[PDB]
Amino acid sequence: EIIWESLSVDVGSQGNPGIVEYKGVDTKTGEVLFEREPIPIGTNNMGEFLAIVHGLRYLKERNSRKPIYSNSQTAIKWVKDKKAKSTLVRNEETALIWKLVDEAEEWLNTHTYETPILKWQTDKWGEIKADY
RNA sequence: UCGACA
DNA sequence: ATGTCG
Ligand SMILES: [Mg+2]
Ligand SMILES: [Mg+2]
Repeated sequence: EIIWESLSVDVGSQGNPGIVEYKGVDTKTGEVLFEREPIPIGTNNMGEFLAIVHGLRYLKERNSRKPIYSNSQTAIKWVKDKKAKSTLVRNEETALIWKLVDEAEEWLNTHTYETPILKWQTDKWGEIKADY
């Protein structure tokens, strides 16, 4: 019951909070479709959110109806709400991620999409295909 | 008091 | 260890 015709996203970090990156891959083949340049300070959940929204934009611009898989219960909710409820402090070190998060929410408030955003069931299926 | 997803 | 939700 894995929908193989899908995009899978995941975050990678060093520290949490710490250096965050994310990527999107074809669930079937593992082909890397997008990979964000490391952001110097962010949280896991912020990254997971940015990964989903990147995915939405990526599929929309390509006229693709594929669903997105994420393993992140938090990020799935934040995208549904159009609001990333992060605790991360705001300062000059966290300005970049917070700018990206604000711009992701703005995108969600200005665009439509029909893309199903699905939970990857790790306990049944193993690590998501985009894992680091 | 946890439980869960990372 | 921390970041987050039910
Ligand atoms: Mg993940
Ligand atoms: Mg992972």
